[PDB]
Order: sequence, then structure tokens, then C-alpha cells
Amino acid sequence: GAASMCDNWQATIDTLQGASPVFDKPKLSQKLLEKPPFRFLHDVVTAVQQATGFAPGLYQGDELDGKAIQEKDAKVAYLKKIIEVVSMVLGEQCPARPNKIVAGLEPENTNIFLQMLGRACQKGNGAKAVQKVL
Repeated sequence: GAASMCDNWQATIDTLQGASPVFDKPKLSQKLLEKPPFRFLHDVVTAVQQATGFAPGLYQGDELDGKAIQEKDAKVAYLKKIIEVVSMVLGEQCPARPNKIVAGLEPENTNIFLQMLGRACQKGNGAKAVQKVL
């Protein structure tokens, strides 16, 4: 039912690209949200940052450049940052773990992270959380 995490990519799409979209690009789809590649997740975090100003100053240099992030360790570090900032802004432990994400595992938890990202960027810019995480 409505509590199960099955197909919660539908809630992701409604949270980020519903009636009042957080961002327009990239277009979210069931395909991408069921098996989320790192580059797509980088696109979505970047798109939220660009559309709302969320987490100002969190990233710079190669972290800003999706094609520059190729190493598993770098991917994990990038995700760890935004997950901590979202968690701090909301005061909730995000269930998504960076190593699971990078491996393509628990995609329903990756979707919870994305939904939480959506909720956090509408709560505030997270500027102080960023300075705390850094």
C-alpha cells in the first residue's frame, strides 16, 4: 500500500517534478530512478542546487564537474557531503548510504534521499549546514 517503498520513484517524480517543479532538467523517469547511475544523481543534485540555491559552497573544483568524477572513492565522497547536508537541514537521518548508492543497491533508499533533498531545499538553503559539514 501507500506506506510500502515499492515504486517510490513515483513519489520522487511528484516531489521534484510535480505541480510546482523544483527543476525541469533532467527529466525524471522510472528507468533512471529504478537504476540510478551516479552521473544522473550528480545531475539531479546539481539541478536542485541551480534551481533553488541549495547547499551553497558545498562543492568546488572537480566536484562541480560530473565528468571529472570517475573514481569510486570520489563518487562516495561527493554523495556523503550532500546526504549529510540534507540530513542536517531536515534533522533526520537519511537512510541512503553512499557505498550502496555507488553500487546501484537499495534504489528505493536512493529515492528517499532524493525526496529528502526536495524537502530540504524548500526548507532552507542549508548554508550553515554546509559550513558544518565542511
